[PDB]
Amino acid sequence: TEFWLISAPGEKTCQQTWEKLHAATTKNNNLAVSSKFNIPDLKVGTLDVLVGLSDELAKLDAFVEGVVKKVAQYMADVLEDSKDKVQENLLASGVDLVTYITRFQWDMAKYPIKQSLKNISEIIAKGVTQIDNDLKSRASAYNNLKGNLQNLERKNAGSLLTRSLAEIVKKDDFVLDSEYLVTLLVVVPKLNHNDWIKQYETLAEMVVPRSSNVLSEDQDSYLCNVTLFKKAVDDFRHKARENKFIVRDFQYNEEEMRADKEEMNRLSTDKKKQFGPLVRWLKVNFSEAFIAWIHIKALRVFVESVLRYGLPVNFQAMLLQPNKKSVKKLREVLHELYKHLDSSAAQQEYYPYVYYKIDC
Amino acid sequence: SQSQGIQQLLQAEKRAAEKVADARKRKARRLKQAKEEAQMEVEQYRREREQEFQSKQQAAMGSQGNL
Amino acid sequence: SQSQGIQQLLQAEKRAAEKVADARKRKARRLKQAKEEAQMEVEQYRREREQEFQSKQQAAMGSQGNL
Amino acid sequence: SQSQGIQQLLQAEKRAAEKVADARKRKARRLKQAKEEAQMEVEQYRREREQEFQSKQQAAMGSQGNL
Amino acid sequence: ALSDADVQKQIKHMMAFIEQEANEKAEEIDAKAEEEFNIEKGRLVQTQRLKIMEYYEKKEKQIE
Amino acid sequence: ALSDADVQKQIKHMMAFIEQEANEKAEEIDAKAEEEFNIEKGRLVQTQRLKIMEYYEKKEKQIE
Amino acid sequence: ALSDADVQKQIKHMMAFIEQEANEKAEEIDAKAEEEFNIEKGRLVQTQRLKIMEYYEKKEKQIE
Amino acid sequence: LAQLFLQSEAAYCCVSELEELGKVQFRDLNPDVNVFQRKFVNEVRRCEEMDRKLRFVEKEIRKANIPIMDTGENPEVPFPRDMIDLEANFEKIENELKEINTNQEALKRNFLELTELKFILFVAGVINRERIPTFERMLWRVCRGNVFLRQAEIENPLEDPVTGDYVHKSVFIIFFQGDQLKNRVKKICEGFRASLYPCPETPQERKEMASGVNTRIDDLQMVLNQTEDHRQRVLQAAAKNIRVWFIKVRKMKAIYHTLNLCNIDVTQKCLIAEVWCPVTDLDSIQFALRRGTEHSGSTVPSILNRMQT
Repeated sequence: TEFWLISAPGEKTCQQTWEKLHAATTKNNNLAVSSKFNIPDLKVGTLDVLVGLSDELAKLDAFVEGVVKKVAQYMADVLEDSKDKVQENLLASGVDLVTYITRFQWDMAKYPIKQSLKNISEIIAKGVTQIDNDLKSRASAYNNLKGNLQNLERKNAGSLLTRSLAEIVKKDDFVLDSEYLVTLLVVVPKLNHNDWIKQYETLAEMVVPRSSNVLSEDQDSYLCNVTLFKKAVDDFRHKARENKFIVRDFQYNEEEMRADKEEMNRLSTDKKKQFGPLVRWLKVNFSEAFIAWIHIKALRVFVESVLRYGLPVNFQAMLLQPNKKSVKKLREVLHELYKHLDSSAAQQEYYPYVYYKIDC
Repeated sequence: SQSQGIQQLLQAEKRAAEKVADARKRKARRLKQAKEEAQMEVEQYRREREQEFQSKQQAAMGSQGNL
Repeated sequence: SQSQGIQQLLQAEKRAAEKVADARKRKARRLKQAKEEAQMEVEQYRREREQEFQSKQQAAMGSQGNL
Repeated sequence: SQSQGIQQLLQAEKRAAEKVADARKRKARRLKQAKEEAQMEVEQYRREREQEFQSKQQAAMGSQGNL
Repeated sequence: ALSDADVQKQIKHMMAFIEQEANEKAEEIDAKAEEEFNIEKGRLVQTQRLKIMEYYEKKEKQIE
Repeated sequence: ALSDADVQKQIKHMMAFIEQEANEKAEEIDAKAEEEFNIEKGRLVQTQRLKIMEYYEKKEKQIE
Repeated sequence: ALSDADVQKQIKHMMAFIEQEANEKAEEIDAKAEEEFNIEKGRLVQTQRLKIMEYYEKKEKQIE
Repeated sequence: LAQLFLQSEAAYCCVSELEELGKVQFRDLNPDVNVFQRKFVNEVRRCEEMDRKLRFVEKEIRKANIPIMDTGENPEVPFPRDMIDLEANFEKIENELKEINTNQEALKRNFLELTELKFILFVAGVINRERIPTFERMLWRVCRGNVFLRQAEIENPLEDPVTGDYVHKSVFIIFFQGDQLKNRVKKICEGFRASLYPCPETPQERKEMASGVNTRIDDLQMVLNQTEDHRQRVLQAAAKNIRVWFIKVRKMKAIYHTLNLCNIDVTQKCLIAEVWCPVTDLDSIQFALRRGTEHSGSTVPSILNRMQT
């Protein structure tokens, strides 16, 4: 979604229509969509200040463009009102970007027209700077939450060989409050499930026969609990390993499992609670970033137009919505229409008129 | 039969607990008796020394008397 | 026609100098006016306080005899 | 004949070295003699000046006598 | 890159910038002059009014 | 691989272990009780015998 | 260009050169020995002669 | 093979005479001894330094097309010890020459630098109009030609100092009143092939300064011309002495190197060496030795006696 922003010297009033309405001469013979660009009438002093401003604005432009695209990607990562294949951008001014740009207005609320450009630029720069820091910090904190939540999901992921037992083991799975006995959980591949049941009773001296049962099963193995004499556990786990059974390092612990369950429940709720305010925060920041973005471009237009054509500052600036495969024709038309003013001052960027691209 | 196994083992644990608690109770009682007997011997010693003192005290007073 | 443009630049510099020098003249004049008016006010303040002083001094003479 | 020339030059060099080292030995000996003789001459000077002192003292004694 | 007409155009443009700069500078000069007017007037008049008041107080002390 | 008779044998074996430890513990505790009986008796009886002898000696000073 | 008689003659002349150098060098060494002799002798003589003169003078002054 | 013994003072002279005769070949009596051990190293080192320095100056002489005929004096190859000071004198002359040329080049730069200013009186500088067609456009690129440029063309342009040769010079330079843009132009002028460092004034005083510049230029050129004239006179005069010197130095070096290829006795200042020589020419050798040692003040017999071999 690319739009072209241009400005003509405006010597004659026909320029208002030549850039829009003159089907005989206008864009793709009046096939490209164009609209009026609303610009404030601001004060200029000497040409060197304008030169400074041009440099400053080019830098501010690049900065904000980066910031607004970054935050757009942040929301893409959030997956709310903007995706990479659909919903390519967010609303600006409460309208879609296509609508915003097409009916783009100067935000005099933020940039009073009675101020000098230096101050206007400084004000915008400060706004977008604050927005950048606010959302960078917020996004980082959110990403850290997402990180920890995924970390817990992974911790509670996997098969019985590695999966956390918080959701598997019950108090009724362990032999508790025994003086001599401990209950161990061992994973026996399902192919050898009966062998475990047959073999566990004879793996070590002084084990409790017929005590073996199954706590859980998965596609590869069964997790079984066995109660045994504490001192035989070394022989039990040793010989179990010899018969290719894997014992888990687990003992019943109500507090750790409860803590894990609530921590996951809390982090998921926290994710939802931040999401709520996340999308409102980021969408507002986007809106403002996009508004400022175009404001910056408008100022770049003002500065270049005045710098090249002099004052009074009456120029005919217009927006185009290029049509597919007509870029060449539009450039040829614009060149023939305006080449006589510069002949050589303005490939990669230099045209005989004020020209910027909008990358959407 | 997992519950019968543990039933037997916990009953054995119960018996062990009773056995050691009773042994500790015996210890406590024996130690009290030990203190009582020690104190009895202390009193026997006290009586013996008190008797020698009083015997000597009366002899000493009579000796002091004649001088 | 280069000399005509250069002369025009020199004329612009001349006009700029006129604009600024006259602004400096106006600044100086307004500041002088400010000082003249301030001094006038100062004189009025002096006159009035002096009158108040003399009045009080005269009243004080009346008090002294009365006392 | 060069091997004989060599032998002759080596003999001459041997003698030269001996003659110079001997001169250095003599120098050391003469230096010691110089110190011994100097001290003897110093004593001679001491004797003579002591005799002059005695002469002055006798003249002084006669002069004091006359005063 | 310029014809005589365009050289003249470029010069006219420079002259325009010269005029705009001078106009702005003069406006700035007059505005600051007015601020300084009020500031200095205050400094002076307050300073001497103070001196007067102090002397006045001295006359009251003499009357005491 | 073990029959009801064998699982019962294993249960009896574990109980036999528990009983053996219970008996060894109770015997060891009773033996220690006997040792502490004699130890405390000695400590107490000597402590107070000493005190008695000291008061006796004080009686000699009183006789003086 | 020289016969054995002439070669031997030149060898004799070269030996005469060596003997001459031996003599000259020794004479130089003995001369320096005599210079050092007289220099050190003077140093010593004046040093102690002055010390004797000083003792003589001190005694004479003491008499007056 | 025959062996010769003679005094070292006589040996220097004798070797020199035999080298001039050229009929005798000396053998090295100390094959296991390096040049530092031979103790001719100081003499050889000095010869080597003299040689290189002479060759250095020779290069300048040759560039100057000095005849250096080398037709006399040199054949006599005298080898007194005072030649070492003469060697030093050579070093002084060439060193003076080195300083003069260095001074001249600096003077040349100043000449050209002042000449450029002379021509100028932004600025009407010295440019080959290599990038001016693009200089102007670069200016239009920075700002829309806010100020006119000054144009000039130099007839029979001066030799550009960086170029080292004379190229037509044409100047088109813009002046700006804005500081941001003036700084921008400065950067462009620095990047582009243009001459920019003029210190302009519009006052009569600057025209008077330009006259002072012309005066200074004339004085610089006068001094330059005198420096070059002296240089050339000195170079040719030296070329005469240098043809003689070259061979003199080479001979001395050869002599000392030959004496290194010998065995120096330890106990006496006399040198023994074995030499090969023609039998029939032995008398000629002895007569040469007689003349050599006669020149030496010690007149050592210097007898060369045949050995069996």
